[PDB]
Amino acid sequence: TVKVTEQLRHCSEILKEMLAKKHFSYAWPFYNPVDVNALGLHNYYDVVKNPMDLGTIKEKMDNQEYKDAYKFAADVRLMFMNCYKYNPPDHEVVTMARMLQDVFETHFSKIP
Ligand SMILES: CCOc1cc(C(=O)N2CCC(N3CCN(C)CC3)CC2)ccc1Nc1ncc2c(n1)N(C1CCCC1)c1ccccc1C(=O)N2C
Repeated sequence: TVKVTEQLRHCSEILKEMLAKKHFSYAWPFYNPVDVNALGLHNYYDVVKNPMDLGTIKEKMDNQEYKDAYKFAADVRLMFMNCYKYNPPDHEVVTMARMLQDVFETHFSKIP
């Protein structure tokens, strides 16, 4: 179907919005993969088996790798889920993830 392509172009615009700089203050921890070495996190990969970040999603989107909007949404939500599973809920990163996720969920809910 053609409408799948229209949905994916809406998804690409949503990805560009999540990378926009109105959100920089809370989006920056999600720009790049977690660098466990820079952060001192010897236990991250024990909890998080499938790392995800917006930069990886952008390269996947630039390569036509998402065949429907629902695969894209699953990668974005995976990124958040990794953050929420690894970190305690009172952690700043979780508030920041929720602000970015609110942006995502509001925009994704409009796709037909
Ligand atoms: C892209 C910006 O790099 C970061 C820098 C710093 C920082 O100030 N440094 C560390 C580097 C140190 N120098 C410089 C290099 N040299 C090697 C060593 C010395 C100097 C001091 C902190 C977090 C960063 N980036 C991040 N990326 C995902 C996550 C993430 N931080 N948070 C933090 C986000 C903001 C609050 C906490 C997490 C922290 C622990 C566990 C999980 C997560 C998590 O879930 N995510 C998604």
